[PDB]
Order: sequence, then structure tokens, then C-alpha cells
Amino acid sequence: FHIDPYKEFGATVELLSFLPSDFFPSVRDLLDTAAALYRDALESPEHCSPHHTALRQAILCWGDLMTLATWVGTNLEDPASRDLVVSYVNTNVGLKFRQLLWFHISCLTFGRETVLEYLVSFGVWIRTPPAYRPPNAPILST
Amino acid sequence: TMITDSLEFHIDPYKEFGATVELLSFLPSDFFPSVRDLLDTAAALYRDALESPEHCSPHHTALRQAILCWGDLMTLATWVGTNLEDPASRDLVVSYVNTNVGLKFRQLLWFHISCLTFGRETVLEYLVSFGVWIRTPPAYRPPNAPILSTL
Amino acid sequence: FHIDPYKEFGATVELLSFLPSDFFPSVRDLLDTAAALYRDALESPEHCSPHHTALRQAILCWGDLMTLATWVGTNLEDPASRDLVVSYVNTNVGLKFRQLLWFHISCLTFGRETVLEYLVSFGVWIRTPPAYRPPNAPILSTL
Amino acid sequence: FHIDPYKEFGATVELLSFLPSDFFPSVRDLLDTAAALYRDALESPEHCSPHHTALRQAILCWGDLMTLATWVGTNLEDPASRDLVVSYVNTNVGLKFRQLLWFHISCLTFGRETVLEYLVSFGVWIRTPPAYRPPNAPILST
Amino acid sequence: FHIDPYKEFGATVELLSFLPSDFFPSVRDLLDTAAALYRDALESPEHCSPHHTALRQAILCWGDLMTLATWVGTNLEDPASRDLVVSYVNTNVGLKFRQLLWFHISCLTFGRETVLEYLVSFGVWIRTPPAYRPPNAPILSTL
Amino acid sequence: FHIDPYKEFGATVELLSFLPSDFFPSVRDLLDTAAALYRDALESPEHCSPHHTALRQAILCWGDLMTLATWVGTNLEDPASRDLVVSYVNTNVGLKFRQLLWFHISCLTFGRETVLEYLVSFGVWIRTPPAYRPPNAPILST
Repeated sequence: FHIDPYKEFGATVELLSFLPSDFFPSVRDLLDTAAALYRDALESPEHCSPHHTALRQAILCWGDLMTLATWVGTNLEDPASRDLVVSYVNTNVGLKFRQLLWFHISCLTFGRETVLEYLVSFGVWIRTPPAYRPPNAPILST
Repeated sequence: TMITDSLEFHIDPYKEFGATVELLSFLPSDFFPSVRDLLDTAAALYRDALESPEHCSPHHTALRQAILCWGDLMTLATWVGTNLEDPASRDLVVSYVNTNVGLKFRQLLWFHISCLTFGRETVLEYLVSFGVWIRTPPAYRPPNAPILSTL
Repeated sequence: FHIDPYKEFGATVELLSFLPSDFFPSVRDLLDTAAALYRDALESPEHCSPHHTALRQAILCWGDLMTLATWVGTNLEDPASRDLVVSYVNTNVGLKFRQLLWFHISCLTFGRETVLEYLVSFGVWIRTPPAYRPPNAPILSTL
Repeated sequence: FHIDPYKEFGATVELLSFLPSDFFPSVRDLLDTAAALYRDALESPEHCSPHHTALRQAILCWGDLMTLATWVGTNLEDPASRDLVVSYVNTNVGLKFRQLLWFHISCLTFGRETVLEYLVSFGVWIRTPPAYRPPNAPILST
Repeated sequence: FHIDPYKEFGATVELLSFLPSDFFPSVRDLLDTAAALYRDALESPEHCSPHHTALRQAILCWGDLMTLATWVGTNLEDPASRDLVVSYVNTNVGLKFRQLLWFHISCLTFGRETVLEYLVSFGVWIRTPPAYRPPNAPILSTL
Repeated sequence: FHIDPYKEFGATVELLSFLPSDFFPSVRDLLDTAAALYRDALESPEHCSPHHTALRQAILCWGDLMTLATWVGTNLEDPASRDLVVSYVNTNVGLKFRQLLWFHISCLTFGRETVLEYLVSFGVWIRTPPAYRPPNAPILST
């Protein structure tokens, strides 16, 4: 059972890769933005879309982590070890929760097609010897 | 103000599927089968789909995504037992994951696999029904209990 | 390669899994029931169904095992060990032959459909902590 | 019941006898060639043919043997006999599995008929007095 | 024989020439962008275009070089020399793989037409003494 | 990505494995035969076929190798290792380039199908117990 969280939305993890990791914004940020412009829906009783559904669940997975996170610092003594955990959580994992929340919130905001289009676009631009590339990187717009 | 944390943030992994977290409550927690089992079953009858590039249904989607949250844990777990020095603490985390976070995964895995196998409605009905049975003082709670199947 | 002996027949090992050891009857009785009611076919030159085919093929791998045994018999020495083997054959390996012989013969008698359905519902059941399991398990029938 | 592995496929244990035991190539090679040109199908979820079905199963039978072959080597303490078994499995049982993998993979590759024709065409040669038996024996091919 | 890897695709090495070393991005990033957006195709059993074909074929010659390196690694001795080689590989030979990977991938993304046109106009530019060169060079786009 | 040289052309690295390494003839000979019957086309300005394209490129790849092979011999001072490299290039890398030039030139000459059939038809022979493997092995031709 190899499941790519991105397949069904016409994208793939390898694709989301194309963009530098440091380029996705903060879990907070993402979170705040989802609440900013989707609370309603997310909270809603009808899945409003595969995106919504995924996004919803994703917000929730992240949550369980932030919890696992807490209980750790709250039941673990060896702080080095207690922190090892508490960080790996906030790092190697967040980054994924990060792209996932971005691929979806961004789609819901500009549109799968666009989002996808964006990904290749930037990805490529970003890898272009500057001497020869549009002046300023591109950005998502409706 | 200052403002910000949990309580006050109302997103129910279960709402959009005409259920709630509170609800599945009806089912005693110790009643969900093993994550493995659940996984095993999901793969036994949805791998193909799950895997496919076609969202197949809120259920499929939710489910794919849950089948994953799990793995993320199984991975945080593994990495933990490979980077935490103090073992006692390692094994502390390694369980709280492998066990606690787990139950919740268990719920989803079930609830979704179950609808995909018998139907949101049916599934929903089951709950109310099972509820009843269970809620029933022993003194009167019957032999067989409710259960989805094919009669 | 990774061959699931069950895909062909719209089943998967994971599914056919939940069926507990005690569930399948004796290899003999399996064989027995096969010859009792499919022999003719089974013997005949007609592939009769992907099902039949597999069945023959299995009824056969089993035999080879029987011989592996009978030879480990008049050949292996240290009883204690010549016995270790004979039981592995007779048991673990056996249990497997049982499923196969079961899954097939049964389809041959109620239909991939009816069989698969059963399997699904049986699972549901068996996957249930006794606390909530109905008293008696789901028996396979023709409907 | 007396089920003949080869009856339903138009041949028969008797017929295959035409071929000398020391002629079917190595299980490996058989497996190797099967995965080389049937992995796909074999793995497919639709019997592709009684031949396919048979082959699938035979491959798997061999497999079980191999496991028995291992657990024996990992559970029989007295080498002498452990080794005694670990071979019988690996060798005699092997022959049979060998015939099977051949007769089926061969058909899958050239055609029941061709294959059957081959068997007959082979007898000949083999049964031909040395005085006149061709240098090259008959051989399957396309 | 004298094979210009570019004729097939209505280009010629002399044309593809003027593109300066610094112009092509990293072999990695090239590879990277290829897999990022042509992998599937590239992997697939479908020749997808004389373009695709070539690309695979090149993505591949490159690999062989990588290995030539990795072996010159755990095999050549006098570091100083085992290094002479590894750089030739990694550089000169690399730069070439770059063009190829570029010329193709790009056509695959803007079209022999758009690509060739670009090349022509880029030349014009780059062939110009700075004294008269417009400030910034011509970037390749989709139009 | 894992690109198989031979996938798009109906074969596969696995299949070609049938042929024993020490069987593809000399790069030279390959090149020689290519220029003997494809110089023209190869040189033409129109892909004449995916096979053509591939071959062109493979010829050229070998070429780059040869140059690396030279500059190494003209830039590595310490013979020992210079020679160490000048061979690996000229020999191992050679094998691969050898398979390629063969599989393609061969198809160009006899036909993907024929060629593929050949590969299969060859396995056989080669995998046939010495006891019965024909004197002459199978061979391509018109």
C-alpha cells in the first residue's frame, strides 16, 4: 500500500519536492490562514471537496503531533532525549505538514491547475542561472 | 487580547461524514480492532483504489490520509527508538505513540473502512443500534450484539 | 516475483487471512470433499475453471509434501529430528494447503461471490473483541 | 483421485516422460525466465490463462518448498540429517517443480501446440539409435 | 561518422554553441527538472518523442559517467590523479551533458520552435560587444 | 528516475540479460557496421526512427568516452593509474555501449520483433543443459 497524499490531486510528493523546503511558510501561518479563510467550511458538515477533506484531516493529524509533542515534554525527564522528540516533531514532520497544508490551502485559493502550474514554474525559475531568468520569481494569483 | 490555542476550533474529522467524534463514542474504545488488522483489511479491499490517482470518495480520501498519519507516527516512532539515548524515556514515547495516538487512528481506519464496506447509512445506523445494546444494563443486554455483515 | 495466489480469484491473502487455524477442516477431509464432489471434473482433461485448475495444482503440491514426509520417514535418522521435519510438513505447511483447498473448493461450491462475501462478513465478526462479538460465528451458506 | 498435472493442458505425465530428467533447466533459470517475461501477468489480478494460473501456483509451490527447506536448516540440529532433508527438497522435489515451470513457461512462450509438437518431435531424436541421432537435438524456438 | 546530435531536432551544434558555460544550470538541477516534470513519460514504455528518447539516452550516458567517477574513486590511487579524472568527468564532460539535457528538456517545455527561435535571438545578443549589448540578456519563455 | 535503456523499444535490461556479456561483438565492429549501413541516415537531419535516434546518441556517448579516454592518457602523469582509468573506460563502460550499439543496429537491421524474438530464442539455447544444447547457437539473419 504505497499511498501518495498528492496523487489524487494531480500532483506528487516528488513534485512538491521541486520547491526548496525552506520556501513553505510556517505551520502556524498555514494553520492561521486555513482558519483565516476556511474555518467555516472546514467546520461545515459537508465535505466541500477532496481538498477540504484532506486539509481537514491534515490539520487534525498535525494536531495529534502537537499533542504527542506536549505529553512528551510532560512525561519525559531526560530533556536531551525529551527534546530530541519534541523537535523531530516540530521539524522533519512539520515540513511535511507544511507542504501538505500549503498544497491544499493554496489550491483552495488559486486552483489546482494554477498551483500545479506554479510548482513547475517556480521550481524551474528558481533553478535558473539568474543571468538568464525573469527578474523576480513568480507568485500565485487568481 | 491574547487569544489563541485549542478549545474554540471546531473541526471534526467526522462531521462531513454525517458523524462526530463524540458519536462513535457509542462504541467502547477497546472494541476497535488492531491498526494492523484495519490496515490489512483496507488493503485487502481498497488498496487498488486508495492507490489510484482518482479521489474515489470522501471516504477514500479521508482514509488515504489517515492510513498515512499512522505511518508518520510509525516513523516518528522508529526514529525515536533510534535517536533517544535514555531508553526508559525512549520506550515511553515509543508507546504513547504505538498505543495512544493509535486508538484514534483505529477509529478512523474503522469508521471509514466500514462505510466503504457497508455504507455511511448502514454504518451510522450500526452505531445507534450498537449504542442501544451496550447502553443496556447487563441484566438485559442480549447474547449477540449488533454487527455489520451479510445475512 | 510477488504472487498472491488469491488475486486471480478476486481475493487477497490479507482478506483470506482472518480465517483462524481451527476454522479449516482436515487436509484429508478437504481432499476427501474434493474427490467426493469434483473428482470427475478434477480428473478430466477439461480445464474446468481457473478455480478447478488451481485446485488440481494444489491437491498436487500437497501430495509432494506427503512424499517429502514419507521419505523423510524411511531416510532421515535421528527420530527426534526426522520427526521435527515430518511435523513441519504435516502442520505449518499443512495449514496452508488447507486454506487453498478451502478457498477453492468452497468457491467451487458457493461461488467466488458468495465465498468472498462470507469472508468479508466473517472478518467483521472475528475482528470483534468477544465483549461485543455475537455468540456464534457466521457460517457459510448458499442463500 | 489421480489428477495428472498435464492432462487439462493437452499433454500428460506420460508424454512429458519423453524428455530426459536431466534436461529441464535450473529452477532458478525457470523462475528467472518467468519473471523475465510474465512477472507482470503472473502478478496481474486476472487469470491470464489456465497456463498462467498453473504457473503462478507452481511458482508458489516451489516457494513453500524453499521455506520448508530453510526452516529445516534452521531447526534440524543434527547436520547430517538436516542436510539430508535440505537436499531432497532442493533436489528431487525440485525436478518435478522443474518440469512444471518448463512445460508451462514454455507454452506461455511458444504455444501448447508447438510445445506438445516439441515433446513428440523430441522423443524421436532421443529415441533414435546413436548411430543416426543428429548432432543437435530438437529445440524450441519462437 | 560525423553525427551532430542536433540535426534530428533542427538545430546544429554551431547554433546551440553560443550558449555560454554559465548559462546552463546544474546537471543535478537538469536531471532534477527532468524527473520533476517528465519522469513518468521518461520512465514509460512509450517512446514519447524523438526528444524524449534522446533525453533518456542522455540522462543515461550521464549516469555511466557518474559511475566512471565513483569507480575512479574507489580504484584510482594517487589522489592527485584520481582527482584529475574525477574533475574532467565532473566538469568538461559535465558541461556537455548539460547542453543536451538543456536543449532537450527545454524543447520538451517550450517547443523545438520556441527553443530554436530563442537560440537564434540569444546568439544575436551574446554575439554583441557589450558596448552595444542591451543590459540584460534574452530569457526563454513560452509566448 | 529509473530509465531503462530498452523499455521504450519493447525489450528490457532484464531481457537482454539473456545474452552473455562476452557475446556482443567489438565496439569497433559495431561502429563499423553502423557506418556500413546507416552512416547516411544516422547523418540525415531527420530522426529516422526512435531506434535511429537512440543509436545516434549511443554512438556519440561512446565517443565522449573515447575522448575522456584520451585526455586521461594525456593528463594523468602516473601511468599506473592513468592506465587504470584508460582501461575501465575502454572496457567496462565499453560493454554497455556494446549492448546498446548491438540491440539498436541489430533492430535497424532485422526488426525490433525479430530482434526480440531472437533474444528469447537465444535464452533457450544458452539455458539449455550442455547435454542437449545444439552445436550452433541461434543466430540473427535477414
